[PDB]
Amino acid sequence: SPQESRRLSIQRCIQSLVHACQCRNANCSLPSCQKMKRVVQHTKGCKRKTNGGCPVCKQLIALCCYHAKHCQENKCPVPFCLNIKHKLRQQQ
Amino acid sequence: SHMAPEDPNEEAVSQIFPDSVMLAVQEGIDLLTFPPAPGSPE
Ligand SMILES: [Zn+2]
Ligand SMILES: [Zn+2]
Ligand SMILES: [Zn+2]
Repeated sequence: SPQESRRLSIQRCIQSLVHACQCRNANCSLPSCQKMKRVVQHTKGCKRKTNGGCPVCKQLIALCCYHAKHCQENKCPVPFCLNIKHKLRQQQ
Repeated sequence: SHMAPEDPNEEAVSQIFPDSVMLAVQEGIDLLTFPPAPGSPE
């Protein structure tokens, strides 16, 4: 199962995604939160993003997609989650 | 206890985007690695 290491890296980083989307302090010292804050601050202000082909925003949204695929919370703290959940229903 | 020690998941974050640089501008997550459906037409 060579997919195991990649699938584990995806879900591990998604815990950091959830944390950084609910974290009560923008200055949080948690190494994973600190790293997540950069990509989070990027995608929310990027004048290009996935619409224009920006790779950074796409890497973040790929994990938001994996999360949303398995998620079901109608008010989930992740901003992209709920959008992907609604988009998935259009594919049926 | 005055600061955060470490987090086991940070090794999974760092390979995508570390504290030093925006590695996500050149990295490409192989999302296709997710589990397939329980059956298909084949
Ligand atoms: Zn935090
Ligand atoms: Zn961007
Ligand atoms: Zn969710």
